[PDB]
Amino acid sequence: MDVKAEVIEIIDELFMEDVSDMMDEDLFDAGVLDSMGTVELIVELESRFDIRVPVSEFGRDDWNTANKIVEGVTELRNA
Amino acid sequence: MIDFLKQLPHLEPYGNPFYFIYLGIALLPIFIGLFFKKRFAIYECLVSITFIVLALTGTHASQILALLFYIVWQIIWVYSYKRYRSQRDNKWVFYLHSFLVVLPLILVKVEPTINGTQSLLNFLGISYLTFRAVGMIIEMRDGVLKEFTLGEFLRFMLFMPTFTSGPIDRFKRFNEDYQSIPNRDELLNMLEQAVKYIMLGFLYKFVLAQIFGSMLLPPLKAQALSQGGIFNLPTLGVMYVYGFDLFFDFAGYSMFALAVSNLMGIKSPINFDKPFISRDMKEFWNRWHMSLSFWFRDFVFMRLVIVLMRNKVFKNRNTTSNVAYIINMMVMGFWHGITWYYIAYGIFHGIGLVINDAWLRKKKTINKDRKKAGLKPLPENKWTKALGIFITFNTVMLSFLIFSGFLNDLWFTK
Repeated sequence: MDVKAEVIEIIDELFMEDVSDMMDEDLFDAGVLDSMGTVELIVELESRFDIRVPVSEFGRDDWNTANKIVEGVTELRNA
Repeated sequence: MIDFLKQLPHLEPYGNPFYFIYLGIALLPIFIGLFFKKRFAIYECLVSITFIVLALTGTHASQILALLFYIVWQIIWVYSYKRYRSQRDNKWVFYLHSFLVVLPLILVKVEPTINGTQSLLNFLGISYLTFRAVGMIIEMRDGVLKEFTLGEFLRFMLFMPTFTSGPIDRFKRFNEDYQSIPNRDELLNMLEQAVKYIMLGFLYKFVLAQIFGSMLLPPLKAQALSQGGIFNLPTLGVMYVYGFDLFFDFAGYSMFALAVSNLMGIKSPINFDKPFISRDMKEFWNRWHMSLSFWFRDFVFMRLVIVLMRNKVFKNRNTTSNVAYIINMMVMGFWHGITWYYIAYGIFHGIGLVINDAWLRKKKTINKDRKKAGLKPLPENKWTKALGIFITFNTVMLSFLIFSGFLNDLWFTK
């Protein structure tokens, strides 16, 4: 599957909320992902996408929206 | 040759207001320089090394060699890993390299346990420099770092304002900041900032911490020891007096460091943001010794949590967090030293943060149990806030009583 459509599946797989067409939502503002929720998503992103994504550099500005996680998955998949 | 260094002149880093006349004169070329987008590479290196050497030339002036050992030792292992991480990448190679980088600092901390003396590898900044060094080992491991000169690396790892005990930095941001000199108005904006920080630091360190530290604390200690027992009212005395002294002495120092840093072009990370008005134990650590706290967040805490989820070692969401808090703060305790009271102060904020975390979630469970019962949500107003602030502040102050190791003299004169 595509690298945008597959992330759409998992988001409501262990949180239960849809952000497909309105996706530029800040999910820290939306109340979908908590302080310990990110790690839970990132670990299933580590498992299903097979991609290792770093945490020392992770900032609040970086990977906050469902678009800036989809566009960050393609960047850390090849280069 | 050890004898030569004890012969050598010695300047206490921000020890008196007289210190700034030197460092001012000294920094002056560098700062004017930045206005014309120029740095004086050799001169900066000179002025850095002199004020670093002056800081390390006490009665234990021998420690300067301990520093040079440390530099060679770091270059060896920082580059060992750089060279390795280019081609292949392994869990255990990274682990080994991390351990080696921290090892001198581990020996320094463990030496009074085994012996009763300081390690020979011990110099002043060691505790704060190690963070900068491991920083890169961790950052290369994550693939967020690839390129750096020995110049760039040494510049960052042995930066002079933040050397002694200064604000902790990360390579990527420091190097980016040094890489582009800030433009004219932004630059003398930093001068305003610096002269503000110096003045506040003067008050914080030389005045306020003088009153708490050298004026009120030593007789209150003598009183508390005289009255004896597990506690007394003079011990509650020393709890607050020290607590403020610990704050002002350090926060003032931090401002000094920040100001001097600003005069060298770069803006180092901030260490305090009115930490006492915090309602939360979580909020306290977003306000107290921030550079250390933020480091430990992203390097010790976040990284241990990632392990406990990759492996899924613990059963539910909350217990992984609670193990992480306890271990994470405990390491920080060890970072101050292997004495009972440091590890105690460690585990204190450990159990502290777990309590705090569980209460926040219990507040939602009591608000779910009322809003679905017929009542209005449990009250939150000005006096509820104030109560939090009051509870936090005293917990914090108590931890500082533990951290002082005054309890060691009060309980075990023996």
